[PDB]
Amino acid sequence: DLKTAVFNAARDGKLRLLTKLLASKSKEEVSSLISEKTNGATPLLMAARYGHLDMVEFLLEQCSASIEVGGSVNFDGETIEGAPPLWAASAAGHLKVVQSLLNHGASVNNTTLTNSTPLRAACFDGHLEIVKYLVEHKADLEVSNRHGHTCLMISCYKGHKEIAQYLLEKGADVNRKSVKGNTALHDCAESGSLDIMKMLLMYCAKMEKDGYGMTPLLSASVTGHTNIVDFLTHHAQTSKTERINALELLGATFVDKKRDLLGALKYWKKAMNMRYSDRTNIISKPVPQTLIMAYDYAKEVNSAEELEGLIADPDEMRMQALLIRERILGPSHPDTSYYIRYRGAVYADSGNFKRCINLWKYALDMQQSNLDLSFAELFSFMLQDRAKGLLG
Repeated sequence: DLKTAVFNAARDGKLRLLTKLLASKSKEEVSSLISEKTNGATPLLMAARYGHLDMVEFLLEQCSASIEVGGSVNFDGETIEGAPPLWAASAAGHLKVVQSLLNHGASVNNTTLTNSTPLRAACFDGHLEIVKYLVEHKADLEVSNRHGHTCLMISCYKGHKEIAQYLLEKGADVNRKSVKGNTALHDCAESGSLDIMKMLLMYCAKMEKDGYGMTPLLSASVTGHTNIVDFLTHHAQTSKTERINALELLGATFVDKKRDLLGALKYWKKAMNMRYSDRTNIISKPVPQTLIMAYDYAKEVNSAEELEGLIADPDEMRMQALLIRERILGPSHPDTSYYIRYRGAVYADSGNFKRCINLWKYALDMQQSNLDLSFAELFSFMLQDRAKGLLG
């Protein structure tokens, strides 16, 4: 059929072939043929997505009526819905197509269905020259996606220094918060982007708690980026108690996520030294409400002497890490029950099924008590059909 014929010709950029298929067709008829969806996409969306500049120019000369029509595009095996041509061209990095669509009057802030702008798509994949062209053509820096994530946030998350720098030079609001309270400083802390964090602080970005109660410092401790933790624990905006807790939580991350007991001890000793540095104002460990069977009824070490006999006792270290995480992150942070379950799984693998079951029981009780990453979802995600070699 002629519908799919012109579609496939647009998708492949075959200009002479396409003009042959429209020869001696009424203006009103070709405009109906170009405005036709095929596999959820228009001929213009395909020509723009694949960077066929002469095809994009030809189609728009015929009829500009689909220039804002969003449809289905594929990026690296993922399908994105309601994407207009400008967005797809920006996401794919086709600068000349970007310039051409804007010339024909494409709307610079027309988003996908998740409210991702063309500027967001360019920031995501790091297309600096497109980011600049969009901003020079009135793209709104502060239109965020449906989670409230901004262009500055995703640039920081992806470690795109030059783009982050340019957005800042053009006046991006450094203190925007996503729906869950994420700021661009958290994105730097979660990605370990220290140079970008320093750039944000040149604009006096404020360190704030996100929806999980996490500062950028704590986010770095949770994810294990020691470069961010080292920087921020020498930053005057973090108090002594915040520094001690961040170092102790980072140690727990070394135990459970990095499986690095020597590295954990280094940070626990650093924090313990700080707890006792002022002999007149000792920061002692807080005492929890009750001892916990799943933690083997352990309690946190409270002096430098109790730390010295710890490396030969890996089981004590694993219980310390659990005590520390529950103290600092709290029961309603998803990492707390996650790492309890992970520790239980390790005991199951070593044949300690009673320890395993008590840890899993505690994690489930914790999860159910704070309700307002299941075993089945973890299992299916793990063995999900990563069909390696099927293509080649």
